[PDB]
Amino acid sequence: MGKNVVVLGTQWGDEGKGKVVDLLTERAKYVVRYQGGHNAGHTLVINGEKTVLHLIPSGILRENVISIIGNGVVLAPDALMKEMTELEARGVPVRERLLLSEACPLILPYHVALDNAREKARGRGIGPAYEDKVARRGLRVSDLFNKETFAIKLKEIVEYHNFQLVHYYKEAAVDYQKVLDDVLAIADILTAMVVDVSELLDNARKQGELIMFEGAQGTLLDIDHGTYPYVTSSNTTAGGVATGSGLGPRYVDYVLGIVKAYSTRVGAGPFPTELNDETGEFLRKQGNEYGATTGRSRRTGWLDIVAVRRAVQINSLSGFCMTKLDVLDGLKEVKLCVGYRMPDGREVDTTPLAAEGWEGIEPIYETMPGWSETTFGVKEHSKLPQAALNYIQRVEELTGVPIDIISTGPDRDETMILRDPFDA
Amino acid sequence: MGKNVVVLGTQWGDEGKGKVVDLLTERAKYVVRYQGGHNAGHTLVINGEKTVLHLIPSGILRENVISIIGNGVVLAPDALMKEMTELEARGVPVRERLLLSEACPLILPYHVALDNAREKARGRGIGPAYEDKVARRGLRVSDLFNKETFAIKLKEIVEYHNFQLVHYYKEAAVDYQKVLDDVLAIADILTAMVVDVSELLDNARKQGELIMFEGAQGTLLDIDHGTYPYVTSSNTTAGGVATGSGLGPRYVDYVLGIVKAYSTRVGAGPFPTELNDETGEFLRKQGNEYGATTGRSRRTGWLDIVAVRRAVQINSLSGFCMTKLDVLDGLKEVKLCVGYRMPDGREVDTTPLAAEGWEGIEPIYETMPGWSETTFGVKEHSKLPQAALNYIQRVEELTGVPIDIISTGPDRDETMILRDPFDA
Repeated sequence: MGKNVVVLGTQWGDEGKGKVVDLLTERAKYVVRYQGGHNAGHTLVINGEKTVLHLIPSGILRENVISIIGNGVVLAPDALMKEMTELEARGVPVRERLLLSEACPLILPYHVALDNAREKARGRGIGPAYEDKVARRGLRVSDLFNKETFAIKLKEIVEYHNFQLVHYYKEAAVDYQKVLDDVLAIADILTAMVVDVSELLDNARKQGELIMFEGAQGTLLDIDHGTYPYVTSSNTTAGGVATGSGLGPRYVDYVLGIVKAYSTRVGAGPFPTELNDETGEFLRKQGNEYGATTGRSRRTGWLDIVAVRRAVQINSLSGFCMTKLDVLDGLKEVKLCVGYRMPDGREVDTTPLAAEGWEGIEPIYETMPGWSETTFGVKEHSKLPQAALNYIQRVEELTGVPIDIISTGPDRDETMILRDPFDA
Repeated sequence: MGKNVVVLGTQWGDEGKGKVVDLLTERAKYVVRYQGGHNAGHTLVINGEKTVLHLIPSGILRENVISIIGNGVVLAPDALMKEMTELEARGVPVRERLLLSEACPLILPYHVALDNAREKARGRGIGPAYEDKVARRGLRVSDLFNKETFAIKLKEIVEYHNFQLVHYYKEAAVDYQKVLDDVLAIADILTAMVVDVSELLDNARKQGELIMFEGAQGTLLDIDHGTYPYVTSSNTTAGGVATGSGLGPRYVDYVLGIVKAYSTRVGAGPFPTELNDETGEFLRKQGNEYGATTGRSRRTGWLDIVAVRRAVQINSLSGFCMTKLDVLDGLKEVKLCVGYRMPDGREVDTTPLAAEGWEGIEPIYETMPGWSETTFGVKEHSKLPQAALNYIQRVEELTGVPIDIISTGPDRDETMILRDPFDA
């Protein structure tokens, strides 16, 4: 009997998780998303054909695998329908393969309105949906099973948020009836996918099946443990799997940290190893880190072992998959940040508390030879350049965590699984 | 090397957890609260002397034990200071023994204002504090380390909530300066208690020390998995331990479910085994279930094995501690609810989805002999009445989970630890 595997990003997002979940599902019976919303941006490339997923889990392209959107995921019905319809217009029989938790909150248009108004005052609507959830004033998939009381609950919530939208934000009121109409048009599609996820997952273990759990975003964006206030609206660590799916918490068997070979952040927040130079532009170009829209070009920098150590700790990582190793190809030297020099001159090897702050940190690096022979194109471990093998080894040494999977390109086949994480 | 132990309520609260955490700490090095606020109501009786704790963890009366308020706990500074000062006026050197996470949100008076206004429209301020947390608009202990920027952040948040309080709720504006003044008077006391909790807990495992985690409230009040919408503002299951403390999620070693020998709920929500008869009043009297204020007299009912099975599943319980067994003393017969008869006549042994609803359930009982010889006064397992031993056995059989600890009164010594949960 093997181990459930939780796959999550160890850094500040964009670690290249989608590819890894898809490659590893081939084995699994269930793939379960357990937190966040429709902003995963998880990219699969199979025989050169690209798929992008934001909401639907990254096992959806695999036969005989059941994908589940667990309760920890906030669900925009319009977004789910769009992804469903587009996968379906391709070969992918989504409705055969996809189940939903009744406990998923609904993201509706007033959440998008609130989110935008808030941002102006300085995957849309995710935060406001989580907020309504905490207040127990929101809606869930479970509310769709009685359309009459759904309408009554919806009217109350729309009225509530319209007060703020109109009087505080000076924005247009959201039209209750339009919101209702659009939900009613698709309600039966969503309710047909509902199952008792807790019971399914319990039974799965007893049946000898293993579960893959898919996280989005990145460990150091975790609402509690990340770089506060530059964090997201939910927990992103492996500790969310139980509460976000109904899995019993003793059954978090193996935690696979996806660690990109270099660092990125999108938007503001502390970033000790940030490179605002030609090396940084090289990483951005070679790693295709420009994003999709204004202001979402990723900041780039060297791999930060101090920060990664924090992710090892809060996730209890079992092993790593290192991604995008090929991006470093050709660099004369590569660097690992192994310590932080604080403004007072102290040298530390642990991330600072928000109490102290990240301001003014100087990274302390180990510099190592790069490789001119490529890792791109490599599918046999013994054919990796020795300097790349050494880089990998050094990260293992510094973290105490093995690199069990190495990725050298975007395709499912540009990968070496040294130890399959499902093993007993 | 033994097992970290998570102690939590398996039902709808008031399971009698405080006593169990205190009895079991005697062994532990750390005791960690990981969710909720200052409404735990955890009651300790040691050599006949009562202590009530709402916020401070239930290990605080034990020497050589370090108590920690982890990040998942929302913290009202006034409440912490009051509990501290009162324990300290007794023998208890709180400040020697108590650490705080910098990531604890602060509950401030505007949260109390919002909470009350909301309730009118139909442990104060807990929900609104969790809501501000999700929005990343709130304050944390970490914000107290710069008093100048604390003031700026506080002004913004007070202004924001005052708009709603004044214009929507028609209540008085909260006085920013008074809120500030009261926080500044005690800030240094709180910041002095801050430690890197994640690092401490990681090191503790490696050091060979074990950790006790204390939950509040009850499993079926869990925001996701409980009886929605009759649930609390946070997760209450064992799956919150990792995110609420920084413990690595693979290190949830043993989960001890506190299960009261009969059922209670406070306030509204589904309750299949509810007894609105003389048996119910007997349980209320003998179990001291009247609460402390208007509207908090507990509804009482028989032990509900269908519901407890749900708690076994979502918590992955390792074992039970059965509490308040003595309350049943003298009943001619006792009952266990082993199934639910739905309004359509189907008989099921799993809790219904919110999608289906709990309306109209008829409990299906096993009826068993009670005991006239008391369990009260019993401290040797072989001296329990056989009918009580049989009741215990039957709950084990129905749930598949052993009853490892039996409690027969409120005192620390009115207990039989059959298997200590810390064992490897």
